[PDB]
Amino acid sequence: SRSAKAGLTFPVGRVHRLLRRGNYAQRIGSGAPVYLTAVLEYLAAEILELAGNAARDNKKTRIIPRHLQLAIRNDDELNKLLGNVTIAQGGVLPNIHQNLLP
Amino acid sequence: KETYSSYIYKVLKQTHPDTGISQKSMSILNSFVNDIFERIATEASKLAAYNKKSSAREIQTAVRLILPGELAKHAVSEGTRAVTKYSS
Amino acid sequence: ARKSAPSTGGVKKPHRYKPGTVALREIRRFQKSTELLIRKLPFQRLVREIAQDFKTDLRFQSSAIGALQESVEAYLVSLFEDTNLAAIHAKRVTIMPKEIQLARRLRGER
Amino acid sequence: NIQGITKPAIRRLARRGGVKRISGLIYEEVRAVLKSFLESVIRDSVTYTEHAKRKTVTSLDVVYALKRQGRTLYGF
Amino acid sequence: DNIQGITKPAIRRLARRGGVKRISGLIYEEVRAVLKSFLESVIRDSVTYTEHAKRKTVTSLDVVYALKRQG
Amino acid sequence: RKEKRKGWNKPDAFHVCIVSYQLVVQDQHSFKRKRWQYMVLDEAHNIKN
Amino acid sequence: NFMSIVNCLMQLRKVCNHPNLFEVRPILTSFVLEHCVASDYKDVERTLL
Amino acid sequence: MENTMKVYEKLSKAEKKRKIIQERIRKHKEQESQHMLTQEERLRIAKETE
DNA sequence: GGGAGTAATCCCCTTGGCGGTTAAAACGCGGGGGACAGCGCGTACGTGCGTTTAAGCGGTGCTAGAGCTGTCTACGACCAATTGAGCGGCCTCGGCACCGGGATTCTCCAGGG
DNA sequence: CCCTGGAGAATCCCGGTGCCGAGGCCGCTCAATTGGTCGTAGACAGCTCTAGCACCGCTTAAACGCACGTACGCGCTGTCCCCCGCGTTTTAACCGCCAAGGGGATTACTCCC
Repeated sequence: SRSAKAGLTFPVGRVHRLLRRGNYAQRIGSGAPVYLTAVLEYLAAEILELAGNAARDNKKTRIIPRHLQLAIRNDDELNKLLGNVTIAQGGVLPNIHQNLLP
Repeated sequence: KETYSSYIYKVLKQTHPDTGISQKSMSILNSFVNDIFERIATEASKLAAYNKKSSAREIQTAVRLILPGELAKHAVSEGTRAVTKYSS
Repeated sequence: ARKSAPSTGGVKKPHRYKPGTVALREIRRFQKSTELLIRKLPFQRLVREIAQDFKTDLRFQSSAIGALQESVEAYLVSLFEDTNLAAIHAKRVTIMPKEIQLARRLRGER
Repeated sequence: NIQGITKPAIRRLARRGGVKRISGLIYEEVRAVLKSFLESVIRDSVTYTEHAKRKTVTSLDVVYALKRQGRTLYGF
Repeated sequence: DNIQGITKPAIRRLARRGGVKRISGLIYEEVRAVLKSFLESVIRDSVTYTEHAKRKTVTSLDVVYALKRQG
Repeated sequence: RKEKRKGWNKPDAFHVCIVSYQLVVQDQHSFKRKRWQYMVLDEAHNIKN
Repeated sequence: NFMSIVNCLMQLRKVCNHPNLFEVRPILTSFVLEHCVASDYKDVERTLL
Repeated sequence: MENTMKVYEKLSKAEKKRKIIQERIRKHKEQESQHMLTQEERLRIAKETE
């Protein structure tokens, strides 16, 4: 199919069909059907690595959504590029002030 | 009903194959995929609106416009790899 | 002992705990909590009691009420953090409406 | 219903919010503002329930209202 | 490395015309730092727009688009 | 209940635990963890469906 | 009033109660109307005097 | 990410040490006392309970 | 001889209070952290200073990226069509769920020195 | 007073039992790129264009320091309000109880083949 020809894991034929149905502009270059798919796989792969190490931190083989929140909230860049989304099963990272605790 | 469940499982096995999943995480990752895609496409279209236009370069420059350079360099490299593989 | 019991009662004893340490332990235990806290059934009761004003026969779904609960519950917590930081910025470790109004007028209510 | 979020519920929400001491004249205004927010979101939800005059409200409607309200939410 | 060459008496006069009865050097330094950070955070999108404008000279359309994106 | 169960796991501190018909419904997690040699369901008309 | 699973429940309440629970005889008292005829007539007489 | 990996590794080593020490404690306590089934002092404990 | 609404059966499925509970919400207060009022201080800006000074002000000679045109070719829309990525019941077994077991240290009370 | 014992116990991690969960297996099933053309539009030269670069150099008005000098955030103090935790009390859903309809159909009846 399209994945073997492109040599990429995430399907791009369906993604390119969705982009064509989008019709965002008159000139839609079809030569890169997997560019957005490539960037999303890279982002999701680094997110998955962060979530995996977070889950292995607390002897949790299965990724609890709290681990996902911790993974997406422990990095300055990740919170900078999006910080206005409230994920299900919340809970901010632990914090304390120099005045509340001795 | 073409979802990304198979692709998500593939990327799971690629990154952390030993790690399992929940029953609602896949919805979160699918939302990440498609919402990032549509917002990036909308920014690309609004950028191309001014210039007369009636591909890889547009997507790459849209990525470099707003998305951080730390990720933008990797995005450009992987996009070049993908387009070369497609042309191969 | 109120009545027949395991021998002699009153084993509870005067064991009052002073605040501060109790407050610290309860906030520490509450922070790790990640699920819903307020009762959902009164929430749906009130949201249906405040929906017929627009129109009746609107009907609802579990996904809907769940999403509104998630939206309201995950938004006021950041407000609480902002109010607490504005409070301990001044010499007021307790919360009063002054710093909450301060937070409202710095977070762009309009 | 005015007393939906009762006093202990608001108290434990505040404790989850990391406050040392919570005074006894603070929950009224917080309740007022959250009721205003709830009225706004339900008004939007009923508006887009009549986008196709659908006779039911679902998660799509409320996520629409919240995503155009500026307070984006995730987990779905 | 001219970024440290911004004249402090400029901030002194700006504070004096802005008011306040106590404007220490810490206030001047912090407002200078935040102004520089904001200038950088807007010029980044300005120069990216110029790069994705097929042009190499700064023009008002670039800053107009930058401020529209930034609000 | 927790105070009673404190001295219940390790030793043979008891043989019969007096439990009502409705207590087991909410406490099933602690009940099923312990294997019981015998149980009796007095007034079997309580459960019929 | 299609439903009738409890339509005999009010009959049972009637039989056992003997309307000393449905409605008991109260301590009768007259009406307590309070508007009064002279509510808006003191001003005129005061001005006249 | 490597800091998280080494933190996880040291957490695993501490968990393994706790496993070893608690398992040794449990094994020592298991073999120290086997007396609940004797059918002789049961009369004494029954009399005390009565 | 043989099949389909009508009569009838199935099997809970409704219906609404209706007893009997165990989880929460709303009480009262001794003290007790928590907020608030007074007084000095000291330092560090507000200013009115004499003194340089650096963008303004006015005009210039072009010039180097910009505004801009054919145009013509690299390239964006193009519909057959087929087997493949994948999407859907299903069905198992251990990661997770929840609670007791006991050492370390967290922490506060009764002393020792 | 610092230090030692002495106990409730958080946390750790392990159990210990119950379950439901990712994905494979069977089924199939919808579209991506080949295969080509229609046109088209965006960069290759060509012309140009237009105010920016930097320059000329006084000239007030920022740079810019300093002594009077006092204003109030904060150091302490006293003065003193009502947050917070132990013991009680009043709602609240939920498991059932009870019994009269629920409803597609096919399998006696009788009308179709």
